[PDB]
Order: sequence, then C-alpha cells, then structure tokens
Amino acid sequence: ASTGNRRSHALNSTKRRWNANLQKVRILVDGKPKKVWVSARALKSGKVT
RNA sequence: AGCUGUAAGUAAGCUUUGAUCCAGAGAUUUCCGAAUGGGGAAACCCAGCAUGAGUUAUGUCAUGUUAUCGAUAUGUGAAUACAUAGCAUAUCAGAAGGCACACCCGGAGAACUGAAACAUCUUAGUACCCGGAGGAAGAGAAAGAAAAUUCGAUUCCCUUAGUAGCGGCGAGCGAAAUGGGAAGAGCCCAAACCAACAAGCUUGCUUGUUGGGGUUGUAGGACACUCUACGGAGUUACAAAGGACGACAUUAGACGAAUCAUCUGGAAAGAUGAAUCAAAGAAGGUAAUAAUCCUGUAGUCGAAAAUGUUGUCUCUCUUGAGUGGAUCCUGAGUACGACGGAGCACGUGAAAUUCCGUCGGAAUCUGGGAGGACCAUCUCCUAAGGCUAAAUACUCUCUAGUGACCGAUAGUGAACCAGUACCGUGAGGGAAAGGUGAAAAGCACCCCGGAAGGGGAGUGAAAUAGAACCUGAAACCGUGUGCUUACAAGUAGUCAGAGCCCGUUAAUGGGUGAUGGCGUGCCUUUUGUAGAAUGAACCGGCGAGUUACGAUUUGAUGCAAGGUUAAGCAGUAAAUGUGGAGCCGUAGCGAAAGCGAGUCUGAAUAGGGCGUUUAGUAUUUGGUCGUAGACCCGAAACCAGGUGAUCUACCCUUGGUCAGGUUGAAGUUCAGGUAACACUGAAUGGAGGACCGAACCGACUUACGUUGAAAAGUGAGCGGAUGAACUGAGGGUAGCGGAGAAAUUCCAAUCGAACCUGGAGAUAGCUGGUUCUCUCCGAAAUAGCUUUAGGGCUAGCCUCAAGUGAU
RNA sequence: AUGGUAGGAGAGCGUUCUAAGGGCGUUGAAGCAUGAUCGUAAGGACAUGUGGAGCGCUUAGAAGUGAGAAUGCCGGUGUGAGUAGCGAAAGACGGGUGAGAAUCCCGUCCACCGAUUGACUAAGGUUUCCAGAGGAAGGCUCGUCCGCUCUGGGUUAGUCGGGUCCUAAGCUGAGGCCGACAGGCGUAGGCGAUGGAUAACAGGUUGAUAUUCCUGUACCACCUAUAAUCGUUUUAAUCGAU
RNA sequence: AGAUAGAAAAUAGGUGCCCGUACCGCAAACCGACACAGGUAGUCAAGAUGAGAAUUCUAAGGUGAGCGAGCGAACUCUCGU
RNA sequence: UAGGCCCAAGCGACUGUUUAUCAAAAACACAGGUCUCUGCUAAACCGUAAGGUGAUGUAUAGGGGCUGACGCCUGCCCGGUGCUGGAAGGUUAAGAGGAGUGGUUAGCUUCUGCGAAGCUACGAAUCGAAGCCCCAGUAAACGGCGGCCGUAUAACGGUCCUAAGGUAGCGAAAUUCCUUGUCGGGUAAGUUCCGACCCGCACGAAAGGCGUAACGAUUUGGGCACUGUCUCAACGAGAGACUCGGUGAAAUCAUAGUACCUGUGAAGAUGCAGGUUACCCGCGACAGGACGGAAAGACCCCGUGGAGCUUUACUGUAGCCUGAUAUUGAAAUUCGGCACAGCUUGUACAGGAUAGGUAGGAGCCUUUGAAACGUGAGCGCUAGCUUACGUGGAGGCGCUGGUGGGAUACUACCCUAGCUGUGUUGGCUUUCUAACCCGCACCACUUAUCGUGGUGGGAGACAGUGUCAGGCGGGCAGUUUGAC
RNA sequence: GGCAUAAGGGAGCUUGACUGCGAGACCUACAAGUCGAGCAGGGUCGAAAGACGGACUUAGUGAUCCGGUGGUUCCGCAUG
Ligand SMILES: CC[C@H]1OC(=O)[C@H](C)[C@@H](O[C@@H]2C[C@@](C)(OC)[C@@H](O)[C@H](C)O2)[C@H](C)[C@@H](O[C@@H]2O[C@H](C)C[C@H](N(C)C)[C@H]2O)[C@@](C)(O)C[C@@H](C)C(=O)[C@H](C)[C@@H](O)[C@@]1(C)O
Repeated sequence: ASTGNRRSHALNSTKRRWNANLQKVRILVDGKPKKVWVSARALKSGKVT
C-alpha cells in the first residue's frame, strides 16, 4: 500500500507516497554474505548481519 | 434402404457380409502462434547432434533431440591454500506459462459534474490500468461481539429507517443494536514427561534432534489427588470401509398410441354420418385448420465412464476416568503509545481498526491483560502465537429444455455475401441487401431482330403469378388519349353558372368544366411577421412520459375499535394459503426530564400558544413532485487508456549529384623605372558562404485558374546555383510531450496544444423541435428579494373541487 | 342562460392479448391497394385489384401505443436543362473488316517530342503480360481493344540481384542496476545496408522469358579416384592459433 | 607456437541448394477519389550551331492524345500590329 | 536564345533563414562584443530512479543572458528591487530538558489535602538554524535621468524627494500632438523628396549612439531609354453561338399563372390594399428579388460558458535551502551535571573602626565561636572592616538605620578567580577507524572496462537516503476576477 | 409633521435606562418591523388622584461556528 494524502492548511489534497527507511547492508542470506536493502526497523530486531 | 456436406447434377460404389446416417471409444493431426534449436518483416529462413535410407563418396532426404529456476547424487572449483559456492553434468521435467476480466479479492486511481464553478465537500474509491486466484473470498471456533436476566463457535444474504448521526451543519452523505434462510467440524506451537541419538562434555550434565502429550481458566498439563476405552461408531477434515461399498441419471437414448369416411371448385381440414383407448386424451409443425400423417405425451427396456449412494459397510474408532487452577505455560520489537495520513455513516480529531518513520518496553495465580476521554463494578482473552470448514458469491454464453416476448431499423452492427463491401498509415470506424414451393413444371416444340418483343405452349385450381415465383400496394413522379376551356396584372381559392354527362354500400344522387364580387402556413418567434425574420417536394423505419421506488392530493374493503404480513415457506414463473424474530392509527404538549385531556411558559395551577370536544387504515388501486441521467436533439471543452515522425521539424549512420563561362587571393618567378631589386610591369599559380548562368532547389511580381486539369496548380518573368548547397536509403525524438536560424511554426490536407476509443445519454439558466383524439366549458400576465438577476422563488391575476354562508 | 396557447373532472377510436363471448372465412375468406355509406372525431360492416388463406364485432384490460417542420436521419425515392462541361498538342485520303466505322486494322503522305512525350535500373503496384472468342456493364464512343470470360497460357540462373558472409546508426540483451505494478536502463553477445567481400561472355531463338533456354568458349567452388614429389613429423613448403 | 603422416598438385570424374525474375515503371498499371496539366531516387544521351547539356532544326526511337466531333457575331482569354 | 542604365535617401553590415496554403521583410541567424555561472561524478539539462547528454571535453573549456561586421565611441544615479558578501543584530518551528502545577488513589485528619510512593494531563527558565533585520558592493543587473515660480534647472536662481535630473552625437526622424511647422532646392504647379532650423507633446549611448564601402525579388524620391499604360481601331487562335453524340452534371426542394405605381407590415415590399401600361411562346445578350449561399456574424450577453497567456489575484504544489531524528561508532580537548564547598580583596565624604558587581533577607549565626589586643587569608592613603580562636571573649551585624549614589548576619555565593580529584551524566572542537560511500587505482571471473571478489589509496560518522518541521517557490496547477 | 396639556430651569433623588405576560395592539410575498390592561411582582416621585416598561416623533445595524456565565431538566463508553 503506502499512498495517502498531503494536506494543506485549506485542506487541499495531493496524493503522496510514504517510503520505508531502506538501508543497504550486508546480511547472511543462505550461503554468502550478500548486500541487500532492508529497512532500519527490520534490523532493529529481525535479522543478523 | 438409400447415398456421394453446404457448395448441384455423373462416374459410381455400397450392400442385406448392412452402406449414408446417430451416439461412444480410439488412430492420424502440415505450418505459425508462451513458440522454447538459432534468427525473423507470424504462417518463413538458417543449423547442430544421434540414428537411418541413399550414394564409390559427399551433397540430399527421413526420424528423434537441442530455450530458466526446483529435486536426486553429486562433482570440479579464478582474484586467494582446502573448502563451499558458483560450475558443468546426469536424470523427473518437476513446475512456471493457458482467463467470458461477467462475478470475486487486491494494487494504483482521474475528470467533466452537484453546490445554481467550487478549493473543504460531491461525482467516487466511480472509470478501467495492473495483478491474483477461482468455481470464491473473508471469517471463525475469539483480548468474539451483545450490554438484559446476556448472546448463536462463527459466518454470510431479504425488518428498524431516510431514524441516530455526520455536514462551507451547505449541497448532500447516511448506520447499528433488538432476527428469517442456512447451520457448526476443530487444529497448532507452550508447560513439563519419556525414549533413543549424537555432539560437546567428561559421559554426569547440557545442547539440540525424532517422536507421544495439549490447545482454553470463575483451568490445561507435569502433576497432585481417581480409577476407563471401542460405548458410540461415520469419510467434507483430522483412523479410513479404497471397500460386494446396496439406486449416478436409471442419464446415451432409441423404439413404442389410439380416427374418418361421403358429397360441391386442387384437394375438406364447409355441410352429412361417425369415431379415439388409457399414465398419452397435450401442445405443435405437413397443394385443405388429423387434442387419433411427423411426432410426441404415456409405456418399454434400459450400457461406457455409471452405481441412490447406503441399514454389517475390512482396517479401525474416542466409554473421559472425578477434585484443585496452589507452582509452571498460555505466543515479542510485542501488547503497549507519539508524530503524519487512510478507512470506518462519521470532514482524523477527544478517537475504539490499518500504513510509514521513531519510541521502546508487561506480566504470572497476590495471574496479568483488553473493550469511541478516567478510576471502582460488567463482558472477554487466555489477544499479538498460529491456523484451517461446508451451507456462502456469480452465469460469456457452456449445455440442454421452455414463455400478452424481438418479431427482423429486431432481442443483433449482422437470422442474405457481416465485423464482410468500403473508409483510414495506424489505433480504429463500419453499411446496404433478407425472404415460390401447389409442384421448375423455368416459355421443349414451333415460327419474325443481338438485346427485347409478338404468337402460340405449360407443369399453369389462377404468368399485367417470367427469375423483381417473399407476392405487392401507395405517393412522388409520369407519359400517350381525350371532355370542357384562349384581351390579359394573378394566397390561384371562395361566393354568384353555358356546354358535356348520367345513378352506389342509392336519393333536393351524381356530376364535369366556363363567369362578376371578395381575398395572407405545419409554422416558429414576437409589443407587433404573411418575409425584405427563421425553417421547409413524396414515403417511411420514423422520429420526443418507467420504475428501483418514494411523497402528497382525488374509488372499493378485510373492514372499522381498529393495522398485519415484508421476507420466507407450500403452490403451474399463477390465483391463493400460511407467515409476529417482525414493521401505521386510537393523545397531546414540552428543547428535555416529564406530565397527561391537557401541557408549556411563569418560582403562579394565572393568562396566552399548541391541543381536546372520533375516524382511520392490512389498505390496495386512478393527477403533481423527488431521486435516477427523466420530453427530444445540439456545444466549445475536461480527464483516462492508447495509436501516430511513410507528411513535416531537427538529428544520427551510410551513399549520390552539381552544363558552361568570368574574375584572378595567398604565393612564386623574370624585368621595363631599374638600382644597393625596388618598387611595379610580365609570366606562373588557382583561392572564394566570389560573379553571370543550365540541371537541380526555391517562390518575389504578374496574368490565368477559383461548382479549378489541381483541397495551392499552369504561363511569362524571377532568387540561389562549391555550399550555413541539394538529395536517396536505414534509424531516432510523441502530446502535461517533441521539434523549432523563432513564424504561435510543424508533428499524415487537422494544432494557443494531434488522432482514436472510453468516462459519456458530460453540462447547456441558451436555440430549435414536441404528432392519432376530439372534450365541452373556463386563466390570464406586477410588487418584493436575488456568487446571481432575457433565470428563479413567494404574492397578484388563476382553473377545478369542497366548505361556510350573507358573508 | 352557454370563447380561453395554462386549468379540471370527459365519451372515443388504429397494435396486442387475454378474458371471454359471438361471427366472417378452402362452393372461398381476407387483409391491403383502387368504391357512393358512416364522421368532429380518431376508426369499422355490401361493386375493380389481390389472392388463394387471413380478418372483424362486442365488452373489458395493457401500451415498443400513437405522425407536416427539428439547416432532423435514411431503407430512401424522385424532381428543378437538353443547360455547364467533355482535362493542353495535326491530321488527311485510300483500302479492309463488319449488323452497323471522325473511332478498329493495313497503306501512303503530313506532323510533334528530340538532355526527351526516347532507352534502362530502383521503389511502389501485384497478373494489368501474351492468344482466342461474346463483351449484358466498364471507357466523359464503339468493339468491330484491353485493364469482363476461357484457359492457351505465360516467369527457367553455380557466375545477375538477395540469403547460407562482415560490420555502422539503431534495436534488442543471460547475469546486473533501478522501479507502486505494468515496467526502464544496461554487460558480453546478438540482430541490422544505405557501405565492405564474392566466379560469364559471344551468338541463336518465342505469341508471351532470357548474362537463366539452346550452341560455343570460359571462370569459381566442393567431393572422390589418380600419380613423381616434403618426408625426427618436433621440424619440415603442410597443418596452425583461442 | 602448437599439432600431426602429409601433403599438393595436375589429371579424370562427379557435384553446385534457396528466394526474385511476367508486366507498368519520371507513368493509363506508383502516390494523388479519376485513363488528374502535379509528385516520383539513379544510369545512358547521335548530327548541325555554339563556350555550352543554352538556343533553333533534326537522327534513332517514340507518338498524333487517348472518344467527342462538324459549322462560323458581342464578349472573355492567349498572341501580333 | 543571351544585362536596361544613372542620381539620391531610409533600414539591415554581408551569404543565409522564416509564417507547407493571403505576410520573405527593416523580423530570425551570423562573425564579433560583453556580462555571468561552472575545478570535474563540473555547472546546465532529460529522467521517479538507474542511467545519460555536456564530453571519451577540463577555465585559450563548457552552459546561460543581452548586443550584433567594421570605424569613432558608450555619460549620470547603488536611494528602490534583484544578485553577491559581511557583521552577525535580533526572531523562531519541529525537538531536548524538567522547575513547578493539575487528575486518580488504600493513601491522612475520616467532615478532609506533603499529594505524598506511584500512576496521569500539563507545563516555563529556557535554549534551538535558516529565513527576516541591518551594513557594504554591483547599472553591457532590473530600473531611473524632474516637478515648481520666473518660463518654449530652454537661461540661470529657488526649491522637492529619494538616489540622481540627459555628456557626446543626432534631431518635424520607421519617433512631431499642434502640423501640409518655417526657410531654401527640385516642377508650370511638390502633403511625398532632399538640404537647413530646433520650440526633442514623447531621441539618446550594448531592449546600444553616430557613421559607413560592398551586398538586397527591401522601402522611398527624381532622370534618361522606351513603349496601346494613356489621349482614343483592325487581324489570328481558343471558349462562346448553329448542328450531331457514345454525351450530359451542379448550386433553393413554403409551394402556388409571380409589371410599373403604396401605405405598411416585427415601417425601403409577392400573397399586404387607388391608378397607369401590357396579345401567347422562344433564342442571343446581367443584377432588383433569393435583401443567394456550399457561411445558425468574426468588436454585447449569457453562463463561477470554454481556452491560452501574465502577475506583487486566491489557493496549492515539482522542486530548492535549512534544522531535528534513524542508519550511526571510538578517544581526547573545552565545559553543563558533582565541577564538590568554594574563598577573599580593589575602594568610597556615609555603618562602627573609609566593604565584594549582588540578591531572598527587620532577620539567622548565635558552647555546630561572634569584634580590637601575640598573631593569621588577600591587601593597604598603619584607619583597622569580613572571618577561625588558647592566654581574653558574647557579639559583629544586616536590605533598613545609610555627610553615602548602591552594600558584605544566614544564604546563591562570586567576576576580580588559581583550582585536588570525585559515582558517573550531558554540550564543544579535534583526532581515530570497523559502519557507510568513491563515474578510484591495480588484479581475476572474463568471453566482458557492466557487475562480483581481493589488495592499496581517498573520504568518514560527514555525506547520501527515510520520517517530521520551517522557509522560499507563475517553474507548474486548479480557480476567481465581486456584483450594478 | 408637531409643540406651552410646554415638547426650558430647580428639589429629592433616584433609577420605571423594572421582571413575566399581554385582556385587548398596524404594516406585510416571506423573514422581519411598529402600543395599552392584569398581576404574579416589587418600586420611585407625589399631600393626593395619579404618572413612570428611556429622550417631541420618525435614522443610529446580523441564521452557522466560537467565547463566557447561570441554572438545571440530558448523556454513557459494559454499568456506576
Ligand atoms: C475562392 C472561393 C472561396 O470564397 C472566397 O474566397 C471569396 C473571395 C470570399 O472572400 C473572402 C474574403 C476574405 C477576407 O473574407 C471576408 C476571407 O475570409 C476569404 C479567404 O475570402 C467570400 C466572399 C466570403 O464571403 C463574405 O464573408 C464575409 C464574412 C461577409 C461577407 N458578406 C456577408 C458581408 C460574405 O459575402 C466567405 C467567407 O468567404 C465565403 C465562405 C462562405 C467560404 O468559405 C467560401 C465557400 C470559400 O470557402 C470559397 C471556396 O473558398
């Protein structure tokens, strides 16, 4: 998903995205240590490096 | 017992050994198209490998095979020593990719429009862009909702109610609680236990693995207490009986009713006389209208995959073993919240569900935790930790079988040659034309000009019934005959009369055609029109008032102390019957609590407002409003998805072309004046967005063309003509864009923003139209206000209907 | 005593069916189109044509109901004129053929284009090419030609032009990068002529093809036999790079 | 390099696939609704005259124009005095 | 078949380009100027991004703006706006801190507020960067270069206001209203033309001024040649006119046999209604009707009908700057928390015997020592004030009493501080590397510079990216532009 | 338009610059706009009858949202 509005003071609307905070890091996927994008929230408590 | 599709007639065969047909099963199935050997401008070109045939051999041909990620076993394994990747294999090719985008779930998501734009809001989470599955999903056996005394594991589809609420409190949007149909079907990780394995470890333990155990607690288990199992049995699921599993349908289907004869035009199916046999007896199609020719309807037997699918249905179930909840377990970046937003009827906020980014950080029996602002009581969970049921959606046309229906400007654009002629570069747009049979019997035969006629001829119950056998009509228009009719000034008619006729569906009938008076449309729009205001020959598909469904005002009644049905169910797609989990009147008043023939106001019980002093609807059914898009036709334009650089503008790569003349740059070199060669005379040389001028390229004047030869041309002159020249082939840039020596110029005869489809019947306070009836009688026409003023609303002037009744 | 584009309550007709009743009808029954009736209607009961098998009346109900214009649409039809025009250029006569000739064929003379109105090759078009025979239409006539019919047909390559070669601009592109999706970009590599590479000329011959067919003379490749020659197969003229 | 013996050559034999090919083609056959005075890349191009591919006439080769044709004012258009 | 020429002015240097289809020009280009941006993964531009152009370039280069060969030149104003820079003056949002306050509660009297412990809604003392404000510069940046009375800053005087009021050269001009201005030349006659004047409505110096050889299908004036252009006819061909034809269309479909004469219709007249004239029908020769059309007027209105374009119209936004946070680490320096607890003087007419900027302070310290005397902190104009005391000993004081203009008993506590180390908390600036990032170099996969890995180098907790905040934002959008 | 019934100056004060209605009150499309009696119900001036619900009369201004006060009569997230 992750679209929605930007709203003005007179309450106009323009469509707009919210992007995740992807950072490129080297994780240990199956086999090699590989570089990949993953969000900062996801490596808060999800996945080893 | 005939047959050789449509798209007809021979040779023909079949063949009683059963043709042609009709069902079922198989076999063959070129080439292209995810196309997948490689390539490509689909339907073509070019290969390899392995067999095989051929060949003295090649060449040639035939048959197989050769496009990425998963699984089995692996193997090798550069920068860098092994490893593992990767890698190259061998196999199943496994599996991707096939969609009526009608229903469904997701992602992303306009706009014209409404408000008398709108920008909040609405249109609308709509179009249709993309992705999924599919005969669904979601949900779910609950931090589940319900808030009375709860409740229905759920769950999903037809009452409350246009209510509560939301809302530039505008336009508008718009619930749920309290139930019918259908109906439950329960699984995990967690706790400890146990048994093996290995590893660490020092064989103790721990780690982990495999398995039984258990999924809700005002407790489940180790336990701790205590003593039962195939009792029931069960397949849509966890044990399946997979079973002989006991009817798929009794489905292909096919056989299989029963009547009828006579007289007058072809025949009876008009008048006589008869009949039909029971589950059919019922409709409906055939030179004549057979509930009794084709046939069904009834009956019959019924075969492949069938087996109603069951009442033992092998295996095999699960008889539950009762107390406590005391200690452990009950799910992690999480409950849990800030900040931006979205969805919830609700305009984000005082928010109970979701997204991004950041925070962080619980608890355990003295459990904790959760529920449209906080603390105590009620319901819930043992959320997040997880799941998965059926009944529950929906029909291109699938398939078959059927109807105040399409009756063929038709359900269809197309019941015929139809997505075809044709049009467009392409996306795309898109017609016209339909119609024996009684039987071709289609004019043998025969006679005069090719076509076409005139005769006979005919199957011809009837060819002015001749290829226009669907016949077949009209009108416009015709054209050839004739009866009457010829000094004039014309809304062509009408009211006043010599010649010629003569009468049906019958009686001042039926007329026909000559003279003096008088003389303006469907029409529309107007103060006013007949045009010098608009628009117009004939015919016609053929061309301008439903309901979802509401509101309000004008017949009959259950039937009036009174109101039930909506859905549902049973019935032939009817009537009808049934239907209280269910829905207007009999009472009003107040903002409300509340009171009640009254009540509000008032601190009053006061006045005064609004009521009382009977009539409604289960009602159902005949004019006007509302929502629909709403009497019809017509914009300029907006948005979304696509198609276009074969024209033209730039550019890229690679090619080509330019008669002939003239001038004579830089440079060189000799010599008149020549001597400190030196200036300037001559030879040479061949430069240039040089000059004149053909081909080629342009387009300044003019004439001609202007229903042109031509949707930009011809004649005569004219500018450029070795360059910032001209030109071919193949490429590239695309519309919220491109290109532009710049003109609002060009992007397929189009451009202050192309073309096609769609939203889309956009919107149109403006213009035009608005018909077969005829009613009869009856109203006419200004003040006031106006995000808006040639429009609108209320009053006036109204018709119609009731009423009081001197007004 | 008795008008009104806006007004209310009115009696009626074309299509259809119920829902009926009752009729006209295969010695004929239509309807429809031409007939004296009904009439304000709309709408129906007896002489030609039609056919040749379909309709009315009565009562009631339902409306693809409801027919002069909208610069309306068209199955569409047909008018309004012997008018405008017939699209640049030189023809004349004789013969022939024929149902019929300013037109077709043959002849002679004359004329026009001549850096082209000539001759080749591309693109493009796709049977128009060539013979016969009728052209019902076609052609700004006729047929007594082709651009309708029948076939009789008719297109021949080692060397010509393309593919089994090479690459440019571009276009695609395994792995890779990016991106709500769809998708965009891009590496080796592929594809891609307008360029590079590559072997044939003279004569004869048909109604219709020709560097293709035939005749002569050549040239270029590939394969198999044929022989002397090079003879560590390293090297060696040969092989020969990845 | 490397690799094999090892060649080739010159003769004699065989063998040589696929696609195009007709016709129009600066036009009656292409693009232009048309048998339309337009547009359409390249090659060849004889004699006289001339500098010339200019001009005028002509060879070769093509064609008599393509349905329209026969008679004889105003006016209009092209042309000459 | 094959250039007409000469004299004179405008504009533009030139060849070139342009509105396919009414404009070829004086408009565009141009070679030259000049300004400005940009140190290389350049700026600029396209794209959501990746990629890419610039450029296989590197300040003698590249992008943007204005001017437009050449020659002589290019004056004044930096107040206003824009751009640049600086001092940094002040001001702030998201944020961090936590002084304090409400809301609940056994909590406390139980007729009642230490809100205590905790839970909750707040909250200021603050700090916090851009922008904004200020100051300087810049006019081949945007712009401006005068009113006023004297009088057509014309003369020169006055002002006015911010900043200045037009230098050269031109000048009735492609610019002049009055206006055909006036005078001369050219002609018989000159509104144009040329020369001259200056009273420049309203010329003027890179939206350049003045001049200029050559060039022009440019504009404009005069002359010669020459002519049917004109004063002011014949001939030739084609169309037309007569005949034939394979021939045979088109543009209005009230409809109606359709004179010259009225009044007047929705007033210039068929049918709308007094007189005059006219026998029926054709063929060759033009405009009243149709106020023709194949044209539903192209400068009012509708109707918040459309559309394009502009801006200091309203509302937004692509984007751009700047913060805060996440990715996101380590040590040290400087100092906020513990910096503890912190001390004193300088000089002063005035306490009391003359002290520290100073605050709450009519009040504490007060056997937890208060003032002179041997003497002690720092220091002196030797008065002796603040402080710890044994020989002595109850006071010095203090905001106030103040020759005073403030003030030191308790207490921040001190600039004048210097500082010993302290559990540990949080700023600032450096410096490190492991995050992360190099269109970064060499080396292998490789076939391959894309990419992946190795090694060395650069850079570095920044940048980049995500979320939030704030400023700017006709670059782009939707609208409105009241209404009479 | 009125006005000497003052419709100008003094006293006391005051405070009628009153609370609820309105028996019974005109204009007007609508919405809106224009005076007395009764006592809930209490005053001021007057010796008293009485007069007084602003001024000689007629101009001197406004639904939705928001703020504040007061009653007091609603609400419930499960119940309080
Ligand atoms: C060749 C023939 C062309 O007509 C012309 O060029 C003549 C020469 C025009 O003159 C015009 C003149 C010029 C300026 O137009 C005014 C221009 O518009 C066009 C190009 O040509 C005429 C006469 C114009 O009439 C007049 O138009 C005026 C608006 C009003 C005038 N009258 C009512 C008062 C009216 O008669 C009007 C517009 O063109 C004719 C319209 C209907 C057309 O479109 C006609 C069919 C053209 O297409 C036609 C083929 O092209």
